[PDB]
Amino acid sequence: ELQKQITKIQNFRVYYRDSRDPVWKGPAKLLWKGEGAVVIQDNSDIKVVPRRKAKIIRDYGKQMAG
Amino acid sequence: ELQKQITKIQNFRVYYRDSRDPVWKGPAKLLWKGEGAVVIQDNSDIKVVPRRKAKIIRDYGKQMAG
Amino acid sequence: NFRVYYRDSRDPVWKGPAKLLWKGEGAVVIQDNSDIKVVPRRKAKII
Amino acid sequence: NFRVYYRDSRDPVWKGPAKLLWKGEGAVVIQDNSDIKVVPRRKAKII
Amino acid sequence: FLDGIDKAQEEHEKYHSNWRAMASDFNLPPVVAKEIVASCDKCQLKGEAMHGQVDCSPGIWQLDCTHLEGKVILVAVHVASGYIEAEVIPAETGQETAYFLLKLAGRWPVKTVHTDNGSNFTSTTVKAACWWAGIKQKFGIPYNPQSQGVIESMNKELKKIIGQVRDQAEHLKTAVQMAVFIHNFKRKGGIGGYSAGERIVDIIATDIQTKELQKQITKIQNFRVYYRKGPAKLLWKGEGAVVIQDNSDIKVVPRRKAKII
Amino acid sequence: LDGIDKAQEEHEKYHSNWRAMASDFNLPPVVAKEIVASCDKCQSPGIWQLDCTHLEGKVILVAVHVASGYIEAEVIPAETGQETAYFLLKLAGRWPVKTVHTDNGSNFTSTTVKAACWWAGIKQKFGVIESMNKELKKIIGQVRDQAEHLKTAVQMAVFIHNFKRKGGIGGYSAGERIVDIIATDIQTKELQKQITKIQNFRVYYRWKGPAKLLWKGEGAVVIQDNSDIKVVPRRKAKIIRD
Amino acid sequence: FLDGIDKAQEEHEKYHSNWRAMASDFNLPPVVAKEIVASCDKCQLKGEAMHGQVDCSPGIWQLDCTHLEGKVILVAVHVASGYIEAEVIPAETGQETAYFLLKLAGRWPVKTVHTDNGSNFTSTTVKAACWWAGIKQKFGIPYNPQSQGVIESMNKELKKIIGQVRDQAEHLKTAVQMAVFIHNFKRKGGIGGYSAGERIVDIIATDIQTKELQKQITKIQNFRVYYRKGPAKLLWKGEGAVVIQDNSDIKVVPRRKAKII
Amino acid sequence: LDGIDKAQEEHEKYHSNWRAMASDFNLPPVVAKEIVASCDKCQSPGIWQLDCTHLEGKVILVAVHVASGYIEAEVIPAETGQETAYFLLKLAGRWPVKTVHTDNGSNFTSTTVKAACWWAGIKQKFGVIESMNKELKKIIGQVRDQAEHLKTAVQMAVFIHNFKRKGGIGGYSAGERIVDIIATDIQTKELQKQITKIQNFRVYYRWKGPAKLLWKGEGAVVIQDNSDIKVVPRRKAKIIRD
DNA sequence: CGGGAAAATCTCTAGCA
DNA sequence: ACTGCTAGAGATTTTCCCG
DNA sequence: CGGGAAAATCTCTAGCA
DNA sequence: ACTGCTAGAGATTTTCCCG
Ligand SMILES: C[C@@H]1CCO[C@H]2Cn3cc(C(=O)NCc4ccc(F)cc4F)c(=O)c(O)c3C(=O)N12
Ligand SMILES: C[C@@H]1CCO[C@H]2Cn3cc(C(=O)NCc4ccc(F)cc4F)c(=O)c(O)c3C(=O)N12
Ligand SMILES: [Mg+2]
Ligand SMILES: [Zn+2]
Ligand SMILES: [Zn+2]
Repeated sequence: ELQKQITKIQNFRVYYRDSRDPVWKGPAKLLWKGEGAVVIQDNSDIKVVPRRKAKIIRDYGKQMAG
Repeated sequence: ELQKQITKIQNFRVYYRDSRDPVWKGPAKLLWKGEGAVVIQDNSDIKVVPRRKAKIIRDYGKQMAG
Repeated sequence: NFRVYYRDSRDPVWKGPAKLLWKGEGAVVIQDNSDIKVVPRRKAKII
Repeated sequence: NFRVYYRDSRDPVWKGPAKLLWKGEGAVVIQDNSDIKVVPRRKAKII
Repeated sequence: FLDGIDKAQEEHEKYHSNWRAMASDFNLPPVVAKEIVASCDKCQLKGEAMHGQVDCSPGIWQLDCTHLEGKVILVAVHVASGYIEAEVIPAETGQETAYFLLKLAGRWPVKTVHTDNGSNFTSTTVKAACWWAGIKQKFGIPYNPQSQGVIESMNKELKKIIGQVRDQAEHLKTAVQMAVFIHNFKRKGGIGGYSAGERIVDIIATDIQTKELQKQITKIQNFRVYYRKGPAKLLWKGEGAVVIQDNSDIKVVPRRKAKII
Repeated sequence: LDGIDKAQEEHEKYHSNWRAMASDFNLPPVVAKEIVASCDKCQSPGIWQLDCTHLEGKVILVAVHVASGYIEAEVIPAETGQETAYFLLKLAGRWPVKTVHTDNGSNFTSTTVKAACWWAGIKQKFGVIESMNKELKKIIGQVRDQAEHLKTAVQMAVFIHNFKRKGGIGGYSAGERIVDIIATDIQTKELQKQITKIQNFRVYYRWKGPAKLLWKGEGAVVIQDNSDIKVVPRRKAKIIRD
Repeated sequence: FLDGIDKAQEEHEKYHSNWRAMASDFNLPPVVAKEIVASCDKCQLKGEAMHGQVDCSPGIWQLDCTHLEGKVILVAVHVASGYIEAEVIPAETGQETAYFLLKLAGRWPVKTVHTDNGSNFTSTTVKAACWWAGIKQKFGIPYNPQSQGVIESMNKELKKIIGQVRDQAEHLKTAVQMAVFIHNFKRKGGIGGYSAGERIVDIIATDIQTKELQKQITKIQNFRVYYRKGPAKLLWKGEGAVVIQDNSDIKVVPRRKAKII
Repeated sequence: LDGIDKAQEEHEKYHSNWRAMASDFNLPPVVAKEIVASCDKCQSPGIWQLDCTHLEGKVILVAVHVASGYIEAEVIPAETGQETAYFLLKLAGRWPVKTVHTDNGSNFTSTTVKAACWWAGIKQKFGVIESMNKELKKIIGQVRDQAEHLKTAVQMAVFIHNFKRKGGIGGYSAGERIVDIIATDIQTKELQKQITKIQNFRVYYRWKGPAKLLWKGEGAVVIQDNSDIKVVPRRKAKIIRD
């Protein structure tokens, strides 16, 4: 039940940006989505990223490669 | 004689630039000046720098500090 | 209290100082002689 | 042999291909239909 | 420095020397010279060297009117994906901008439109078109196209494509539609190797799927967490770290000094 | 890797599609595709439909995504080939349009529409369009008073149909349905691309005869030999291109 | 790929898809898609992303004419130091540009002047003024102010200073001279913490001193070096490395495999 | 550090200036300055001169650097205060001008020239100018035929005087001389700045009484106590500000 | 050797029009 | 065969200064 | 584990007008 | 209370592939 939902929400990749870095950071792992903030995991680090700074996808290219 | 001249020519500082780096590199030590190329020593490294890329000075602020 | 010197709109003359009312990321809201303006942070200095 | 596509002077239309005659650091000399031109390397592509 | 400072202000009142010059000529600490320069109104002539970051929410669209061959092309873009919509219109008028906006809001979920302060976008007819479609209007700081960087950059790619296909169409509207097609479905790259159409499909599909999944997770996973405080609502747990929402404030705490009830 | 046999058994029992198997057992989609393709007892999203409606003396030109009910419509000044080709080129630029169904009318069999189909890569072939016509006219009749012209009414109607009326098994609107179906098509195209890439590779493991390649993992290499899928270590198999 | 390539050129001839799109849609290696894009003339629309580097020899000066309050200000700059000279002139004419150039060449050692292709700089009267003073003329690539970056940047600092002191002068020529003074002697910073005047003095004084010193060193130190070749002329030795000039080609060799005679 | 005693002996023998001592023995210039300042038996570049010459009916206004013979001259339309102040402000912007000598003429004692001197920071005081007048007129008479106006001739004359005629002990031209003298002045100003900075610091070493600070090295601290200069390790002395 | 403060270096932007 | 740069504002790293 | 080649990442620029 | 960005070209670092 719940565990399948959690490992499904964690399959989505997140590209984000910090408040002073113009470059987009690589695909993170979505842990929690909210109305104004998303909780991600980039390289064994948990960051909180506002909704206006994040692009969440799923990469269908990758879901099909592995 | 000659040694005094050589350690005098080595007291001049050289700011230079590489063919693809827009930032000026710190003060090197002038070893040899020529019509088109200057021979310098930056951080225990000997580089050859064209005359059009180098700004040789002496820093009178420093000659007087030490 | 902060003094703000800014460059408002299609005008090369810098104006100020103005009161700082809100500092955001990229833009700031100020008050210059009972006139509220929004100026990006590229076009303002805060002291 | 190299093909050069360039942007000569106050003109947004790109021209080319032209023969490469001299590649310097920052600028290049080409030949486009018996016309010798000097174009910076920001305004040229060499293949 | 009382003698050195008084001479520095007197020299600055004439030449407006920077802090370095007044520190070298009057034997001043850098803080004192910087203070003297900072109190001069005539020397505050430069802003800070950064850039802002535009909104890239999934519902954010940027619109702008661009000109080509004497015709007006109204261009829209989905900021999160780069998917563009465009249309040649006879006049920069609130009527046809509202028509374009209603078409766009009918084809895609548009939550907020970001535009500059052109007369056509600030018109009372667009306001009614945004109000009926439930769209929120976010106008930029006047005379700052950087606030519309996504669409302004899209005004350049679209024009660049049109010139590539301008000789395959008699009219400019046909070339504009060809360029929209080419950008949206024949140019790959970006944050997924996608094209603009594939990418936009990914953003909305992901938005709905994640909203539903998180709704289910919050419906099932119902815990309260005490750390160091009040019963913060649990958001996520695992890998020796806990993420919670205490009074509408998301913070990350380690598994230690945190109990889940 | 370890659940290939469980997947094979579940398919021989329930005849499940590869998507569930890749989701339930955590298998690369290629392997599940080969599971469903190994049994002979186990064997649309680019299809738009075009028609023209008349209302209040102007010609409305409607486009319907059959799989989703999503409607693209706008009022055109004349029932001519110019405007039909313009509409269809617009649509092909917005969504991936692969084949359009028409009623062999004069404006649909012109040379301009055919050239627009050739350029956009659309196939032309000459009852959902009628029901969607009826529903769109119903909604226009509802919402007409809220506008002065008819084009604006039509667009408000298209917005209402696409995003405000919901139904079906899950209660989704036409916009969500179209997004979902196009995303599934993207998944299918990517999977086909990857299968086509791997199909030109032969694997020699432990040496044994050549075998078809399925997956190239970080700790294993999945191969199909004699209609049987086996797992071998990367160091125990050499992959060549043919 | 013979079937995959032939369809890719046919699709590129219509949409001009980039290499990524043609690699994903037709199963092509990146090199093949890049080759197909590279053979299309209509797709070569972008130059390479770098910048050149202007000449900064001690004898290099950059000149340019700038406008302010309807008057013409002829500005010069010493590239190596940033020391500027300026003058309000009634007209952009080769006569007064030649006058300014002769004044400049009389006050400082000017070996080469770099200018854009304005009519006043390309005039036959300036050519005579440069020929008499022994100055070499280096014109930039037309319509590329980046080739004059030093002076163009100096056109901005000079204008910025004038506005700071414009209310201390009735006429604009007085303000221009005040700005020249302020830039040259009241603004410190750069490659020595200097001002522009101090820095320029350092460059010419260093040039003469180093020329004399190296003349003496070459007069005394006279050796020939064999390495790995011919008798290369010795330039410098020490710290386990030897610098020599073999047939007008300076190269650095280690002390090993090198003998000094 | 080690040659302070050798420097002191060489000065008590030959009365050498601090520059040679800092060059010959490799001493920080402050220490050599204190050596030359410790003996009581051992005890210009901003000085321009201004005059007006008449030739062919126009007024030439000449400026001479006394220390170097470097000439700044140009033809002005009228012998007025406006133009004199403009010329002097120009000169003050080009070179560091600290005091100007004049012949108390009407155009030199105006209010405009005085205000220009006040703004530029120049001191006003009311036979080298006459000899330079004669030489400049000589050169103008040589070179007049090569020009049509007189201003151009004057400028060519100034160029020839400043860079083509050489003389003196070393055979240098006026331009090289001015550069050298201004560089020596820059050296002197920097040394004075550093001495003024260090003079407000007191050192307690080994504790002994306070001493004047001279140098703050990377391996030593040089101090002067009771008119005697001693070297102490950095860890063996504490520096405080007074 | 250890923090804190001050200095030096780094990064980045407008305007030159 | 010729060529972006300069100075200031804020951030971040280095160096020094006394323990 | 060791090179080489190919892929991925990084850096940087015009144009949007 | 709001906000530069995008895609391409060349350079440099990573990853993989067979020994
Ligand atoms: C009359 C409306 C309202 C009032 O302002 C004007 C002027 N303007 C100017 C540009 C322009 O030159 N952009 C280049 C650019 C520069 C910097 C940046 F960050 C982004 C950029 F796109 C436009 O594109 C544009 O649409 C307008 C416009 O619409 N208006
Ligand atoms: C008629 C002459 C000869 C033919 O060309 C024109 C046009 N032009 C244009 C600029 C200008 O817009 N500079 C801004 C800028 C942009 C980029 C850069 F790298 C450097 C920069 F300074 C000038 O300053 C200038 O002097 C001229 C000029 O003199 N002419
Ligand atoms: Mg110019
Ligand atoms: Zn000031
Ligand atoms: Zn092409």
